Amino acid sequence: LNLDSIIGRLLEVQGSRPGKNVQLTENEIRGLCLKSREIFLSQPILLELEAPLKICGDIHGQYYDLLRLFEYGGFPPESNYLFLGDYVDRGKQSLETICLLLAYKIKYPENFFLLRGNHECASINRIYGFYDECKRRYNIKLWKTFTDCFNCLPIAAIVDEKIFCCHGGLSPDLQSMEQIRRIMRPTDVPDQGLLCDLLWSDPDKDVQGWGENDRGVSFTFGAEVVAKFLHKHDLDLICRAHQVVEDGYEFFAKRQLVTLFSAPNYCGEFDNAGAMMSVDETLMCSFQILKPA
Amino acid sequence: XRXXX
Ligand SMILES: [Cl-]
Ligand SMILES: [Cl-]
Ligand SMILES: [Cl-]
Ligand SMILES: [Mn+2]
Ligand SMILES: [Mn+2]
Repeated sequence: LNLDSIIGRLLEVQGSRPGKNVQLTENEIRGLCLKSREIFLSQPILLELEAPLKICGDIHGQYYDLLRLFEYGGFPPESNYLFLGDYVDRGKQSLETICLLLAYKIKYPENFFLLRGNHECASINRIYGFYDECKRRYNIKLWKTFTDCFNCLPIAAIVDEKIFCCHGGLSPDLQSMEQIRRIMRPTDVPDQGLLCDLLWSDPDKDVQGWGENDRGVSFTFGAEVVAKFLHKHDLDLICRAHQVVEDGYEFFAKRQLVTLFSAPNYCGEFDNAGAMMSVDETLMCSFQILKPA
Repeated sequence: XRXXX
C-alpha cells in the first residue's frame, strides 16, 4: 500500500475548484480500510489523548472544506488531530474524505485520531448517500469493506483527563468510563443503549434531565446532566459534534459543553460556518472558522 | 430530513 502516492493524489486537487474527484483504485481503498481497521482495533475504544491538538466535527463528504481545514490548521502531522465522526453521507465527496482520513491514520497512527459518528453505520449510509456513492463510483463490495472498518472505530476520547469527546452526547446508561472500555469491536451501532447514545444524543436547553429526541432514537439531555457528569468524573469540558450550529461551534451549560460542526453551508441548505477547535498545551480552547460563502 | 435535511 503506497500511502504517500495515495495522499499525493488526494491532495493534487488542492486549489481547485470544488468538484474534481480523486479516484483511487479499488485495491488501494481496500488496503486503506484493512490497514486502518487493524490500527483501530490495536488502540483503545476510549482514547486517552494529549494536548495540544485540533478537534474537528462533522465533515459529511465536504472534501474541499476538509482540505481548507487542514490548510488552516496544518496538514498532518504538523498538528495532532481528533475528528469526532460523520465523515460520510450528504456531501458530494465522501469517498475522498474518508480515504484521506484513513490514509492519515495509517501514516500517523499516534498523532491522528478518528472517532465514530452515527453516519459510520451501514443502515444510515444506505439512506443518506454513501451507499449510493460507493455503488456509483466503485461497487457495493467496497461499501461493505468500509462498513467493516467503521465497525472498528473508537467511540470516545478523553484529552488530558479533562475534555471528554464523543460524537453525539451523554447517555442515561453511562455511569462509568469502564462501560465504554468494555465495548467489544467490531460492532454495529445499536438502536438503543450506551453506544447508541454516545453517537446520537443531543443537548437541549428546554429539558431538565433526560428528554425524548425528535430524531426518533436516543435522548436529549439538559444542562444539569452535563454539570453532574463533569463533577462526577472530574472533567472540565464535553466536546461533541452531530448538530449543525450557525457559528461552527456553540457552547452549552455555562461553557461546560461545546458542539463542533466543521462542514460549512451544510447540504447547501444551511448558512452555517464550519469550525475546528484548537486546544493548546494547557487545554485552552480557540477556533479556526470556515465562514459561510 | 431529523436523522439532520
Ligand atoms: Cl460537498
Ligand atoms: Cl451518488
Ligand atoms: Cl438509547
Ligand atoms: Mn451525527
Ligand atoms: Mn452529522
